[PDB]
Amino acid sequence: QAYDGKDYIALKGPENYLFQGRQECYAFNGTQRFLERYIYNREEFVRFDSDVGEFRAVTELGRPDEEYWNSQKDILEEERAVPDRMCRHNYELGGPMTLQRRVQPRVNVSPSKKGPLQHHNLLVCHVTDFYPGSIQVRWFLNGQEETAGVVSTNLIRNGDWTFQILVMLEMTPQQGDVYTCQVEHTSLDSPVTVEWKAQ
Amino acid sequence: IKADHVSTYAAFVQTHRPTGEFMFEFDEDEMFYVDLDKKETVWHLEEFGQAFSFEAQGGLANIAILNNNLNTLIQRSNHTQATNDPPEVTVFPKEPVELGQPNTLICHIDKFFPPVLNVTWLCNGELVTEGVAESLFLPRTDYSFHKFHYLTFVPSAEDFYDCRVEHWGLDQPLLKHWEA
Ligand SMILES: *[C@@H]1O[C@H](CO[C@@H]2O[C@H](CO)[C@@H](O)[C@H](O)[C@H]2NC(C)=O)[C@@H](O[C@@H]2O[C@H](CO)[C@@H](O)[C@H](O)[C@H]2NC(C)=O)[C@H](O[C@@H]2O[C@H](CO)[C@@H](O)[C@H](O)[C@H]2NC(C)=O)[C@H]1NC(C)=O
Ligand SMILES: *[C@@H]1O[C@H](CO)[C@@H](O[C@@H]2O[C@H](CO)[C@@H](O)[C@H](O)[C@H]2NC(C)=O)[C@H](O)[C@H]1NC(C)=O
Ligand code: NA
Repeated sequence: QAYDGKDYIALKGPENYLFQGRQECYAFNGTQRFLERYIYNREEFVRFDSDVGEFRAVTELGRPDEEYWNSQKDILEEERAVPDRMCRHNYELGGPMTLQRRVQPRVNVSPSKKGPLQHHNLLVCHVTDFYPGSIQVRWFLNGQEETAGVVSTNLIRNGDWTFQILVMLEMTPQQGDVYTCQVEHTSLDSPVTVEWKAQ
Repeated sequence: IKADHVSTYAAFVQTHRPTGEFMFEFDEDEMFYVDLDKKETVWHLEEFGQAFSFEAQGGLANIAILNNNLNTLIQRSNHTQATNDPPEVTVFPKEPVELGQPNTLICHIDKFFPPVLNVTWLCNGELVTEGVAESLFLPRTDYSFHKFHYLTFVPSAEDFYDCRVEHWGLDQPLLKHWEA
């Protein structure tokens, strides 16, 4: 249950300067790919990608580091080993709690109060506090699916390991019309429906 | 790159506060970071902190390497300073708003560079300092940053809020307004 990390390389020789790095592990279908990026301000200048197997200058600033580090065999061997060591190690330790985390959505339906500013009569399915981010929201009017007149926000990341989304149906209600929002998400065994009736 | 999941260590060092940050994200959410002053690993979700660990001293060692690397690139670039890229700001509640029921207001500050900001919340034009929380400076794939600010509040018909943001790319403070 301890995460492995990795030392960056120490490169060879109002007012603000910045240096940032990335050590990225891409997990896909039993495989791992490792990228290590070196970034000056917003300019990535050199990278190691395990799919290439050596350092590549991204930009001219990186020219000297590519040349030097690629003739260091011990360093190259350490970088080539990261997918099967650190990446795999960390991916394997997470278990279901990490790789299969689930948090069920809450679902609310109400008319938009914002007509004057939206210029459209919208019924809002606000779906909150869920994880992971993949979700499907469908609208029905008297039991028939409505596929025209549906608009959505982007999937919104709350920053607290949950998401929300607002899915809006443009409506022309008649008395007796019954609208249903149906939410499908992997945290749920069955879809969640919420009804709203035209007053 | 095709991926079921992306697990990323990201770190930065700069001249101005915060002068360093060292964090780990999993599918773009911050899992843990190293508090550089306490010298300790801080876990975002309590259950994760209870199940897993990370050696803070490897973070500290990497902040020292990155500081070496910064000194090198300052010299090699001839003291090139980047342009200031100002933030986009959105304010939104965490839950559907019900008057009189507790909720949380989120201020999302996006696409900015460098990671130097002042943010405050105002309620009815006055500063609010309690019931507030904030994320790290979170990395973006284009090497700019984003950040979240939070305010726990009870919505009411009469109140208005602003998220007030200062950044070097902005000519004056940006006030993003919200009301119930
Ligand atoms: C997901 O992985 C399985 C993995 O099996 C792979 O077998 C290869 C040996 O030739 C190795 O190079 C690879 O590292 C190895 N990994 C593991 C963990 O086993 C892929 O299925 C395998 O694909 C190869 C063709 O490469 C085929 O000859 C193997 O028999 C087959 N193995 C099994 C058990 O079915 C799978 O590949 C996709 O699926 C099939 C092959 O079944 C083909 O339709 C495609 O060519 C292949 N797709 C792509 C895009 O390459 C991997 N899936 C995906 C989505 O990539
Ligand atoms: C955040 O606020 C601080 C404090 O106001 C700003 O830093 C000051 O900027 C003034 C006026 O421009 C300088 O003359 C002072 O010397 C600064 N004080 C210190 C201690 O640095 C800072 O600019 C703001 N940050 C941003 C991004 O706007
Ligand atoms: Na610690």
